[PDB]
Amino acid sequence: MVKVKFKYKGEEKEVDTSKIKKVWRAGKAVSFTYDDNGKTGRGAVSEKDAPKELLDMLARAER
Repeated sequence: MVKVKFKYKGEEKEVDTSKIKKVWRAGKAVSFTYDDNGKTGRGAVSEKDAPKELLDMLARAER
C-alpha cells in the first residue's frame, strides 16, 4: 500500500507499490514497469524521491 508519484513524459502519474512489476537500477534513477489493468505501463523516479517500500523491492531484486 505505498503510492509512487512520478513524471511520465512530463505528465504526473501515480501508481501503487502492488501494481508494480519490474525494477532496474539506472544510475541515480529508478526505472520500472506496472500493470495498468490489462496493459503494462512504464515510469521512473529519482532514488532520492523514492518511498521505502519501493527501495526494499529493489534490494530484494538484486538478491
